[PDB]
Amino acid sequence: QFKDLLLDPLTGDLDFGTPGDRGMRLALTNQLSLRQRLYLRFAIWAGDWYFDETFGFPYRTFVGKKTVKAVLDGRIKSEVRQEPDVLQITDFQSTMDVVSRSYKCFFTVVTAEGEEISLAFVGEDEYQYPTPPESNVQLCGDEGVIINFKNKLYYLINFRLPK
Amino acid sequence: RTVVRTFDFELSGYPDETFRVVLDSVTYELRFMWNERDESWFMSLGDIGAQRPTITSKLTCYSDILAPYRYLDNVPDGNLYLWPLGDIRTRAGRFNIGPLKGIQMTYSSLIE
Amino acid sequence: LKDVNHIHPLPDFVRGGFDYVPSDIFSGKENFEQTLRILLERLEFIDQKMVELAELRTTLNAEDAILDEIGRQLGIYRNGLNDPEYRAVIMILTGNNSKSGTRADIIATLKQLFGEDGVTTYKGYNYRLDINIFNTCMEVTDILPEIIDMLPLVTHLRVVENQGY
Amino acid sequence: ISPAQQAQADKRARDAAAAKRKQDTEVSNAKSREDIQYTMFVSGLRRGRLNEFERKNRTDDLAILFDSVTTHTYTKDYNKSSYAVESKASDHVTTQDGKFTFSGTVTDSPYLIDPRNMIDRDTDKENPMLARRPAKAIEILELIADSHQLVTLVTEDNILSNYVITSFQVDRSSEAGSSINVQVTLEEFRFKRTSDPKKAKNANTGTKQTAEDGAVDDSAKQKRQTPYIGKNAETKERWENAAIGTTD
Amino acid sequence: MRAMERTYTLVIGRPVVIGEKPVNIEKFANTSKGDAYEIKDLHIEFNVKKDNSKEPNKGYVTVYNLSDEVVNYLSVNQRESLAVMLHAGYNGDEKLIFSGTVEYVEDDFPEETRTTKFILGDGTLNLTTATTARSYRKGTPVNSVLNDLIADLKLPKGRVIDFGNQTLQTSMAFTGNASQNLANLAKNTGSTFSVQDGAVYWTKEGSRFNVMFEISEEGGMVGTPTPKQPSSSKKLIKAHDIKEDVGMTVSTLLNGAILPESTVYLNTRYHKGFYKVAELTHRGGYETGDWITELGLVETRGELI
Amino acid sequence: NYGLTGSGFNLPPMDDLVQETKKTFKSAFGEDFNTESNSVADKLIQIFNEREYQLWLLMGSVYYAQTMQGAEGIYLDDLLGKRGIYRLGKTRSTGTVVMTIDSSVPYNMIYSAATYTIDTDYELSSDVQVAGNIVAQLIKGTDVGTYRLQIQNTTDQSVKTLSLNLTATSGQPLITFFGQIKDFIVNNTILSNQDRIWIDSTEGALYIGYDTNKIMIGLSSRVDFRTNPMAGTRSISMDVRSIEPGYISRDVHSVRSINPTPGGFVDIDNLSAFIDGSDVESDNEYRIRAATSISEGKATRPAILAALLNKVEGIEKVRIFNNNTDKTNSLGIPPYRFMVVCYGGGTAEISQVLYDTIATSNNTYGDTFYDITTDQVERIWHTKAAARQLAIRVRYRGRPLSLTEETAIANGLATAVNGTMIAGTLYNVRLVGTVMSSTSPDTQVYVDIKNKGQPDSAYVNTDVTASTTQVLSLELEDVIFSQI
Amino acid sequence: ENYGLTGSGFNLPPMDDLVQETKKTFKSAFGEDFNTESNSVADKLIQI
Repeated sequence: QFKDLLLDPLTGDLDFGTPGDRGMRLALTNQLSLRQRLYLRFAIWAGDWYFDETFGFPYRTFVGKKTVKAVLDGRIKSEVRQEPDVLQITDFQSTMDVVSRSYKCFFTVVTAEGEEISLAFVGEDEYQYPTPPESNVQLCGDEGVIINFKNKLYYLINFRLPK
Repeated sequence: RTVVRTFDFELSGYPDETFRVVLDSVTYELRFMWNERDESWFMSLGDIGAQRPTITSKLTCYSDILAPYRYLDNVPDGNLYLWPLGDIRTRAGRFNIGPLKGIQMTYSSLIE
Repeated sequence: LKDVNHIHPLPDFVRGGFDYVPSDIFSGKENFEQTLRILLERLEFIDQKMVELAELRTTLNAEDAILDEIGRQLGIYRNGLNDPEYRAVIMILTGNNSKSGTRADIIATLKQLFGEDGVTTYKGYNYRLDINIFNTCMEVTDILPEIIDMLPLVTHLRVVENQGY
Repeated sequence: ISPAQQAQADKRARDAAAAKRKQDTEVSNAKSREDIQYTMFVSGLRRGRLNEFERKNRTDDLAILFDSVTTHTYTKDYNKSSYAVESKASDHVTTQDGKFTFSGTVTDSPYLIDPRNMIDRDTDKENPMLARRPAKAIEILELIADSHQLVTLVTEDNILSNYVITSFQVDRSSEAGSSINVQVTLEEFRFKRTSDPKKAKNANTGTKQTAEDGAVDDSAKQKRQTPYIGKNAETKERWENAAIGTTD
Repeated sequence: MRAMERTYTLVIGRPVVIGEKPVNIEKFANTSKGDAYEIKDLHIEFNVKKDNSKEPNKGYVTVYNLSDEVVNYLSVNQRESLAVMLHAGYNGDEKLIFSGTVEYVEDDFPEETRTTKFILGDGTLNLTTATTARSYRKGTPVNSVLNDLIADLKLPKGRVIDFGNQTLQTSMAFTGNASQNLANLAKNTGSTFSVQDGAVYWTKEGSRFNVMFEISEEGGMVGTPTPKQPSSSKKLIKAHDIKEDVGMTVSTLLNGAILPESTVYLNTRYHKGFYKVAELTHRGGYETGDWITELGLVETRGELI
Repeated sequence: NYGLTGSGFNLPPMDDLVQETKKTFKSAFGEDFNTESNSVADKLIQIFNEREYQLWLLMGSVYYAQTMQGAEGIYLDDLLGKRGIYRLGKTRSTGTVVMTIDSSVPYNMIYSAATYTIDTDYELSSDVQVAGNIVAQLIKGTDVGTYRLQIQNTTDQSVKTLSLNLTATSGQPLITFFGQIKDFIVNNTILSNQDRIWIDSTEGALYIGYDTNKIMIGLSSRVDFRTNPMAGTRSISMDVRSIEPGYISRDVHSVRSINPTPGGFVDIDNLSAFIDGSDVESDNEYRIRAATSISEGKATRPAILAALLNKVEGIEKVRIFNNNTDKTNSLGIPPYRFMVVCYGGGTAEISQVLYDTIATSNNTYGDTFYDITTDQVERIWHTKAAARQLAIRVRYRGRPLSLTEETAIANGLATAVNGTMIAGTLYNVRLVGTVMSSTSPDTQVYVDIKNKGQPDSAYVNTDVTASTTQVLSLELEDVIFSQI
Repeated sequence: ENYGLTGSGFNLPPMDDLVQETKKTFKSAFGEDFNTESNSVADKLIQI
């Protein structure tokens, strides 16, 4: 439920929205929040962000060196579980090509969805305060009491005659 | 009647919280009970170790809780109010009470 | 999406509690159910009357037998008024406490007694004011004393009542 | 010295500090969620204990199976007054916490790789030794002990619950290469919010002071008051200052 | 699944300065920099005794391997009285357990481990320096004398039981420390006076206040209650009769929401009934040691004030 | 213990009731009766008990329904109904908009109210005519020939005409022509307008109702003005309301479109935030309004004085007079009619404010009127003070004052524009003090005052007093200095 | 340009105006069709 500015999954810029409803949006669904929380966590190289030297991933250890596939997978699979709301990891297809020296892995992560605790900070309210009456209706009655009775009588006259 | 803010409250949401607070150099004990059907907090105020609470009332927003009770030697003379930090239409809830949860329960004391 | 007034009869009160029979152990025995139903259904009546004890005490629906109590607290005694208009006077006098007797204001108070189109007001140069009534639903002579009270200190007033235009 | 070393001492401090943020963070979240329940299967399995082994899923009721368990022992203790009693005064005895210990092994050449075991979450089917199974077990073992989980033991005869790990040992001797010997010790735990109001009981919190960094606590710490976001500044403004005033 | 583990917090604030109004240790927590020096995850050993008597409640504390900056901040202010608060509980909340001034502080750092020491006093400065000079004539209502002397002491009034329409029988004069004079008025009128965690408590001996606390195996009791005499000596008796003279002892897991003048209900299998509280002792060893509280109870025979 | 006590209404938990009723059962059948877990009586009693918890909670809720705190929904109205305050229903947003129009759109053309929508939820408040609603004008570049100028006097109702020839299309002749137009306009309306019109000689363009940064800020009020050769681009002001009642808000520069585009349209935009509409009134703001009713004063002389000064885009000065004794009195007034004098408040906008007058107080006297719909429609009256400009001469003995140093003195005499209607007396001593104040300290000084246009013999020292409907005025260029 | 020391004195901009051109220039980079009304997420950020 971690709120934050929404990042476009397709381009990487802020998700200002479609041309018909351009604006700014907050990440509300846990899925969207977790997506960008993993994306930033993996995209920032370790130590390259000032104000926090411990954040990021240490790509320099592996890239450019002769490395064992098994060791890399452990670190990749470990960084994911640093988020407190990750249920499990389903599958992991780690493959390496020696000709091009490229490495490419696949996997998915499962996360549940929570409640909103309070709507005070977001948009709307859930209550239905009453509407003041109109004109002399309060002190003298209402005509609808006649209309509903007339309709009931008419529908009952309709019911008895077979159709 | 000049008044200055001097204390703020927070609630953990437990339905039968009870704790002691100090206001205007005097000490009091407070009890908060959650009502299911009426979804509202019931507050009881009394002296430390008192047999029965001195005041019991229902909490609501923008209502002076102590207004009709500033004539007793054991009741604070300040002002106790609940007002929201977010949208003005939000009413007091269970978990939304606190300095940043949405509702600011506050006590303020007159200047003497 | 939800009503703010939580004072309502509990929906489906009876079937609740029966839901607390552990594992249908007694259900379908027709001997324990009747004993439990007979006791629970008594609370139904009490639960229902808890509302009227609060609903009926409001000034809108208060009956004359207790409406007098509401009026007594405000100093508005029954005198010779009857129930339908005794309610009106209570509203009129109470509403007077936040008024200034302006032309727009006067129309608003008369609005609650004669519907939307039942009243009109002419104005005159030398303090003259006129009130017209088209759809009165109550006898006006007994209401008249209040109709004077919410007017400026120096008003000159005429009152004419008729049915329709 | 030279600036070249200052750019080197920082690296020594930065990388070393990053280690705590990894290990120290994992235990924090592992304690922040009580839903997960760990279990261990020491022997027992094939004598009908499979009835409850199949209940374990891969998300909440995690299960651990060792490649082999050599011995496990269970023991309880009691004590009594060493002085003659006055006479029946049978209350002169106390019960201690029962202890449980066992020895096991994890090998690079497993014979059974049932995926239900949490050790084999993502182990390769055809190359068990590249999966580095012994390293997988240790990573799991430290996290369970560090977070102080109440483990449940399923044994040959009985079932034990509310047991915490107090010590374990790992070694790689010259003999039995490509495997690790593991020892564990556990003891009983005599353990004794969002809650139903019907179950609530009167509680206490003692004396309390100004709560959290509020509009008043900020003044105490000399912090500047938080500006108000102007969603609406027409209604509250006339009333807020007149009735609540300002901290000053 | 977790275990049930201990937690605590210790805070150090600005020097305490007495003025012309009641002293509240709460407002001195913040340091000139703002946030105070908080110490959470360091092995700590403390002992805090409380009572209902003239003397203030004092507590001892020890901390191992403190950072040099914090020790430096205490090397300074050695002429001054820093305000300190202590909290304890179980991993979900921490109740105030002591608040006062640092009377003493010393550091010994032999080889491997430094060990800081503290001695804290609950209102020691006020109780030992508040002078008074008052007098009254025959006929003065005693209820007026009591209020006059307490206001001099400059402390918040936790709870007081006025005397009613009592009047002085002889002229009276009071000087010296206000606390000493009040403690003398206690003897001749059957009233108990004692300051605690900054609150002034004036009650009447023999009588007691509801069941504010219940003790049972569910309430984390530790062992069965045992009868222990409330004083180390016996007085001659005619055999005011209303006075104390009996008591019991109980132990429980640490719980700071208890005070000497409170009332407790004892729900055990042998002993059952209501008792006053007379003494408290809080002990604690974070990494190793007990985390319990000991209560000395006293039987009551007066009216239910 | 938990029912009605001396300190309000309390609430019991479930367990206390359970224990009490179990004790009752124990007493019923001795200490041997079983009541825990396995007893059928236990299953009946526990199930029975939980329901009365609901009854107790509802009863507790009922009690607070008749107290200053705890009232909600319908019950809240009754409590505050005793004090004559009622909730507000659905409301419609209201506001004003302006749009620029092409040079070719004729003056007399009138926009149909029911054939346009500003945006998805806004429509014209009522019918609008181009003439008489010009708020700002821009003239630039392309405009030789003969030109006619028309303007309706803002104090009288006599149309004024001016005749000029544009012999040249640029240069000093064009500058002089623009200056003549400026002098023509400023002599009517209000002097505050001249501060908002100037000529940019570098570009040879004339700006009406703009600021130095070329932002349309508008004149002091809607007016009528025409040129027989319709040059430049004109701007008008419209009144807009929302289609359906509800909640909606718009900012200072939000409105940007019109669905059916009228011919000659140029642009459209806001000038100030709209009075946003609201949904059904909620409890919190209901209590807030109930709390702040103290300042709500009306139908009194101080109240009417305060209201005018805080409800008009102008109204620099205001004063009232009374005549209520059987006769017209010295000042020409009907026997029982009030008199209100204002300055720079417009006609329609100020007229609406006058609905705070005491009912049955005739008022309705003056030289200008307007009609307002209540339903019935009624007419109100008032007047606008006629400004009178003064000419001031300053003589002194001392060092000669340098150019650009007299600016402080000239602006210092701005106090002369602060005189009140009728009761305005210069107190030349005050002027002497001011002229000696807005300068560095330091021999002799005198002040002479006369009406504009009079010969130099009219200079005097005695103080001047405003007429019944006149108010003092002064221009910066009408100050002179002499050394002695 | 009309802000700060100016020889004739010192000029201070009020709270409201600074928002106005900030939104205006901010709007210029994304066109008119860009929500910036009250309580909108973008507006909330600008105010801070």
